[PDB]
Amino acid sequence: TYKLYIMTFQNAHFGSGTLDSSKLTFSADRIFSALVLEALKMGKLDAFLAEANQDKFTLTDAFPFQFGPFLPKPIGYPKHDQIDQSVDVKEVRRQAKLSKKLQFLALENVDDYLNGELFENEEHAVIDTVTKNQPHKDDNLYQVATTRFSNDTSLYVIANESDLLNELMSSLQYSGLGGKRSSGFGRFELDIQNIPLELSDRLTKNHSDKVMSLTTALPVDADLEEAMEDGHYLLTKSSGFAFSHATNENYRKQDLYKFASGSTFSKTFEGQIVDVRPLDFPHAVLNYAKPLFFKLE
RNA sequence: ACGGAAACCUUGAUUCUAACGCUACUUCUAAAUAA
Repeated sequence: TYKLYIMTFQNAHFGSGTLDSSKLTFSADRIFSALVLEALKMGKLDAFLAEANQDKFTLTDAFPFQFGPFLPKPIGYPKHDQIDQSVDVKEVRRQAKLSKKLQFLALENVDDYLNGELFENEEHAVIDTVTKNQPHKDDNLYQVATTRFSNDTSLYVIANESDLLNELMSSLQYSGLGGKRSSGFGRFELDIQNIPLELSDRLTKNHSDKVMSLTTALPVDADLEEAMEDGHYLLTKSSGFAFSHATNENYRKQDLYKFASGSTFSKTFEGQIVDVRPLDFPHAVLNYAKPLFFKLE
């Protein structure tokens, strides 16, 4: 709600479920887990947990940043009320395919897209796969996909200006983010910027109008029905093997279905720092699904 | 408590075998006319 944390990447691998896949942007659960792990290994885990449990804490999904804050395509607003055209069906299907292919809009034209304007994607990163082997038994051949950014494209996240969070970010920029961090993939350089004046007035947490979630958030049971009864959304799985130092064997942490970004809702709701630890294991796994909204027209 | 942790695109392999810078060739020819 306060800052515009930008992070310049050169090579990163954010898995989509398999090691051979690599998404362009990471979700908020990945960065929250990275921060929690950094605080735990440094020693100040409880301070970060107390800050996260407070309602002032905020975190959003990674979004592209290329000479201007970019944002998620609003799911459910190509609405025909502003998309009615007299063109033939060939152009109608071409523009529908172009809209479906679009994944990230620029902040300068977000309202323009809500008016019915059409935009295209931009060169951000190339998803390349490199094959490596294990020459210790000479019977291994694995493949890792990466997301080497260029065109001076960085990633940005929106978090509060806090000394703890800034310190954890600065410690994380030499620890990498996601993937084979101790193999080259994941490293980044941190910078801290102020939110542009065209974003801070709309980046919100509470009104009753239509608000795009900017985070993979899961409402509590109190307002879930009201969320989906008049909402447009997408579902993502936060499954995986829970990285932990207190087991000799990896355990599949509990699957979780979360509302992606940008899911549009008729009102704001409350998130959850949900425990997804397997039964009978002292330290838990925290999945951050807490909303940061965007006010729309 | 990051679909994460551990993995060298590594092991050996001569741009190598054959092939005359070779063939014919005198550092040599002409002495007029005048006295």
